[PDB]
Amino acid sequence: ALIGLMTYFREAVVNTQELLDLLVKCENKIQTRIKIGLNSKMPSRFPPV
Amino acid sequence: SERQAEVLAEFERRKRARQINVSTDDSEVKACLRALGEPITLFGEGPAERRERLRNILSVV
Amino acid sequence: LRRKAARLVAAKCTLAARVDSFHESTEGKVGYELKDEIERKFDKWQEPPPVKQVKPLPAPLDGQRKKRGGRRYRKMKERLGLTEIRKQANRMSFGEIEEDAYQEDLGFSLGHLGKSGSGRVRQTQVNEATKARISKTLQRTLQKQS
Amino acid sequence: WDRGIPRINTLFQKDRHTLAYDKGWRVRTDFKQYQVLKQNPFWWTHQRHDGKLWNLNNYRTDMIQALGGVEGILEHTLFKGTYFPTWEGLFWEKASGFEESMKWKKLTNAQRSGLNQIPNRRFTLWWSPTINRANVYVGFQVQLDL
Amino acid sequence: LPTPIENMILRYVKAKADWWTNTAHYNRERIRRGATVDKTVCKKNLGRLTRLYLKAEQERQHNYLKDGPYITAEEAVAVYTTTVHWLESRRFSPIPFPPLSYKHDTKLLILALERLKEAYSVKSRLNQSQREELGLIEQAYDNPHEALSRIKRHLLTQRAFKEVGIEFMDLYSHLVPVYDVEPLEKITDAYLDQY
Amino acid sequence: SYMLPHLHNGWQVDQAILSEEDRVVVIRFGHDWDPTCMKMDEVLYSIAEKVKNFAVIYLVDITEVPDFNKMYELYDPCTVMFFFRNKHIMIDLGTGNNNKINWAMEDKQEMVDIIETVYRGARKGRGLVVSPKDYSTKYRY
Amino acid sequence: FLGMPAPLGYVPGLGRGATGFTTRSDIGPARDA
Amino acid sequence: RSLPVEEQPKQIIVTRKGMLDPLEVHLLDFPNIVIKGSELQLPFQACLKVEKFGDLILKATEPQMVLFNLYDDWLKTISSYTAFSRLILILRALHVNNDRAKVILKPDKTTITEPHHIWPTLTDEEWIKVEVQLKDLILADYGKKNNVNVASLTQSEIRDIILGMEISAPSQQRQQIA
Amino acid sequence: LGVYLTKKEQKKLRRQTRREAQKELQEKVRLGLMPPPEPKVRISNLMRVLGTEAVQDPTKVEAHVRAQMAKRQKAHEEANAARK
Amino acid sequence: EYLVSPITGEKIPASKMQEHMRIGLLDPRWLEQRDRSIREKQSDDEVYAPGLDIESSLKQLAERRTDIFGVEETAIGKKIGPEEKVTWDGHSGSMARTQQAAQANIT
Amino acid sequence: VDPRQTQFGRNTLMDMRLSQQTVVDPKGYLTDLNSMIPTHGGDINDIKKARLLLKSVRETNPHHPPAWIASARLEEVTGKLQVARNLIMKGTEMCPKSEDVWL
RNA sequence: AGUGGGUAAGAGC
RNA sequence: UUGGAACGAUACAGAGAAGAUUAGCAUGGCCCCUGCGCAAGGAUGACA
Repeated sequence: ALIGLMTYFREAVVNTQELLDLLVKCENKIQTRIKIGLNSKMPSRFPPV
Repeated sequence: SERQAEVLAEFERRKRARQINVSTDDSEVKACLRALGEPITLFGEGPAERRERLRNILSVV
Repeated sequence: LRRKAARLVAAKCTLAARVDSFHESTEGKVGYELKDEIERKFDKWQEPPPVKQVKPLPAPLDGQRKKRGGRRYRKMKERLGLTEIRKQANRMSFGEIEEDAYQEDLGFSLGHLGKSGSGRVRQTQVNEATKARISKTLQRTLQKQS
Repeated sequence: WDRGIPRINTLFQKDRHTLAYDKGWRVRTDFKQYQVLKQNPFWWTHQRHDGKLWNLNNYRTDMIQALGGVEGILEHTLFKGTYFPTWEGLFWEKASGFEESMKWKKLTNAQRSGLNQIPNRRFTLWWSPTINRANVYVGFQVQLDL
Repeated sequence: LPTPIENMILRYVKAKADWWTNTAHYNRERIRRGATVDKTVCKKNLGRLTRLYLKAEQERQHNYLKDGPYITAEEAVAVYTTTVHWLESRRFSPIPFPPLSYKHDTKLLILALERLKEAYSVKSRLNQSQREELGLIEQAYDNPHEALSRIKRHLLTQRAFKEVGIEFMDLYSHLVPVYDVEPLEKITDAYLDQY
Repeated sequence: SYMLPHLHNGWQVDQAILSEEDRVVVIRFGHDWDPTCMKMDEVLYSIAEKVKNFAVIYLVDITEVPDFNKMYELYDPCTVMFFFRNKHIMIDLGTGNNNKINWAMEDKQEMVDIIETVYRGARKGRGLVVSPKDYSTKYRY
Repeated sequence: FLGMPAPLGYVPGLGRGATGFTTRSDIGPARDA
Repeated sequence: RSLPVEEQPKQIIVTRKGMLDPLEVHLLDFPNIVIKGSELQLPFQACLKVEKFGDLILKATEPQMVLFNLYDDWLKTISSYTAFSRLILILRALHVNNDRAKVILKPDKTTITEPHHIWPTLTDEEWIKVEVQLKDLILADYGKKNNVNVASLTQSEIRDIILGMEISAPSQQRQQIA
Repeated sequence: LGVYLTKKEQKKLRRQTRREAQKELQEKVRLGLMPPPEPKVRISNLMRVLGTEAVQDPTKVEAHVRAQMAKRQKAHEEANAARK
Repeated sequence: EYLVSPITGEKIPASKMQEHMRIGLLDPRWLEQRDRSIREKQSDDEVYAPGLDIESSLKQLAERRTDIFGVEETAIGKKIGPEEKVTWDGHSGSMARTQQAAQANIT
Repeated sequence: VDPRQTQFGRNTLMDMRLSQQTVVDPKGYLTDLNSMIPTHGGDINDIKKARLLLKSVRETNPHHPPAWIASARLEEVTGKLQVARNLIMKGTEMCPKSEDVWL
């Protein structure tokens, strides 16, 4: 989904700050879902590696 | 011993049962069963069960 | 239920003609004797469906159940077995990153299939035992539609 | 090489002769959403006809570089716990023998749903020295029985 | 069924239907706004919306059949005359029927089969419908001439077709229709589109 | 709700638990008039016949049968208990309370999966079974 | 068995070997010794 | 390449693992010809120990290529599967002893090896007796080098020994698995 | 007058007789009056039925399987001759 | 009339002829399948309560859900508009106390 | 690429052996003037392993024209069309007698 | 900021 | 001798994995083929 959006809408993301906020929010949503999948408790200092 | 003898006896009894002709008419089957001295219906059995009972009775006799 | 009904009526209509052309049952006794059975057939076709019990879900299985082997088992094992190209497909090379060749989906890769270090100098051939073929009834329908 | 919008790679594509007779493929790709149950992120371009319009080689190169490289990334993992002399001659296996053989054995919904989580278990085990750390999960630590 | 009992059931069904419609048109609008909803809720709402849309479509088709076409004769004549004038002005030659000796009779079939097969390029598992479709595709690919002959026969004679299924992809803003067609007709339609 | 069998005193509940030798007993503890209990009742009635082979469904009103409220913590609006051969079975649902299903589940497929997993685990002699689906998060999005 | 009254002087909590549980201390009445 | 397409092989099995790489290199034009490695050691290197082969190759002053028919005439009465099994048993025995095996090859002076082929011509029952004697030879010699009774071996074990299976364990402490 | 029967009834009668004979043989094996049937081995079937034992002494195995095949063939021929 | 059964070889009247055929080749495993069907039918257990229980349950629910029934609208679970039962706490220590309380509960 | 197109439109041998009351059946060697297998691209899975093996063949059998031809065609189908030219030039400097390398 | 969503089940002594 | 606790307490135990697992033959289905039997039935050869 991310490559489709970014390749289709390149040069149009930069002016759409709402899109940047939505993108980072959705990425955090995905990370939160994976972390909940690992353990049923939010990590405090989870690493990005 | 008696176990082999009895199981073989029942084996050929069943084989005889498979090779005995019984009429498909329900009335004739009822008359034959009455002649044999057995009740026509056994606790509300179906006609196929009645025919099977008549066949087994004929096989034994 | 229309077309079928028509056929039935036609048949009975024919009978009526085959009677009326010889001037029999001028009162219409054959007419009633055919119309009542036509109504009976219509009622049977339109009858409410009977009561059909639902099958409870079978209980989970445990222990062992003896299943035979033989030619059918061999054929089914060949059909459902892991093929060499399929076995090489789900092998992913450690460390060496591969560019995703499927734009429409990044979640699909061939693994070692076509990748360097796969241990195959030659190309892995296609196991024709996994060929896709139609059912028997589909073959029958295709032959009818030919 | 990867500059023109109808990427030059399409000139050298294997099926460059049979693709020339494929006309109106953008409209077909757009309308494909009415036939397939899955929405297509690349509803607008065709990889075969138009080529690959994006390269992730540099992005993944710099992502490996930023994370400290394979050495640091594997330091975060159980790789050194496998005592493998090097990271070069290694490969993964997406599914286990029983896991792959169980992809179709007439299982129930609960059974298959539970079975679908095995790759998650392998993933958690591969990242144990990092996920199972005191800093990330603050609170009381419990040792296993044995 | 007794008449009072039938009236009881009819009134109960009317009340349940009103509740069902209101619940569907409330949950759908809640989902459109971005509200946090469960997964089974979305599936149930999509089912309800599909049933509602199909009831509306049944009513629309019945109204079209009962009241006749909505396009008047004069408007149709104007449209057709405009199209005729455009085609004549462009020196356009009508598309011929695919001949039995067409030079590109094979490339189009190959492209249509490739397009049909791309539906399963990633599908690790196939049910009976998918494997039957793949078998038909492969059988047509092994004997291209027989496939083309069947395509021509269906174009020339086939007018009645089998029932096509309908499903709806939920985008939480609109319900996109997805149509399920039999593979036998699908190959013919794909070749026709390519040609 | 009203379709499923109802138990009126604690002795009947004991007899129902004891009399099942090869089926898991699923008992809904709550009040028939409770909306959450109503959801449990409708789901159970929907799947009361599908899982008849390896399960059975009983309904107990804790107001008329409070005899377990102290021991089984029967104070939530609706609870679900699973028993196998006179032995209460725990389910690691992921909510932190393995003893019972204290919340209403909308999907009947999820409850069928739960019952089947309970039957599989308890048949093998185990007392706690891991739920096929995690429930520490409602997955609402 | 359905439709049958309980025996006199029988504890339904007993007669089965059942054992309760305590998920927490906030729920349930205070235990009395 | 010399043979026609119909008679070209489809499986090439090599006893040694050293041919897995080179063959695939030189068979790069034949993709439908799968190459199989063999963990079991078929005693084919001992076929030169036959008196008809070592002398022939030692006095061959120039490289060339020759054809033989290892199944002399047995195919007239037994299927090629039985012929292959008998041949592999004979080669196993020849690799084992090469002296008592030669004695077992001829049970009587009547059995004469004609120059047309290699193995002596024997009656069917005589072939059965020679086969069982060679099996006894192989089992006894394996027992000699493993201190195991012939009767101690089982049918599957005897099959493995004829094929060439061995059992060894320098590090048995993996018994800690149990 | 003699009465014919439809092809459906012919198929059903033949199937019933064959199933009766098969059940008869199976229950004869059940009661010990009949030895359990031996696998039918041909040249192709050889290495599948007697694979673990054909390596012991291949020529004896070939003789045994050919003897079984010839026994079946000669039983068929003698049944034909007796029916002649 | 009189016809010879092609499967039995007996002189049978033609009036029953077709019927004589239908029940002539009837496969006994059909009888076996019917027997197992009737046995599994009698092996069922009543998953749902009878009519009296359903009617009583609906009466009980109506007496409580006055927002759906009745004339007077009280709260969700109130019927309107001495002896207190003692229950074991699940602790083996209090087993004897509960037993003697139940004994004292006797009439 | 075909020049008509616009923006919008291996390891061979040299020795063959003929197949036809004795035990020895010698086969005379047969040589062919040309041995040119087509490009047959895509049949090589491990490009690096095949390249290493062909380099080993070239080292061990420097006077084997099929080795040079196969190595060069593997480089060509890989896309490294300059190393293929270099390999062929080395082979020509190493196998001047066989004209297949020069072709 | 914060509680939890982190009970292995089993055998009798 | 005489009590708290027992939803506790150690000892033993711990794969809390995952399965109704897999080999052979025959029956079963369609298509032949071959032999015999049964029911019949065709075309054809042969003087004094």
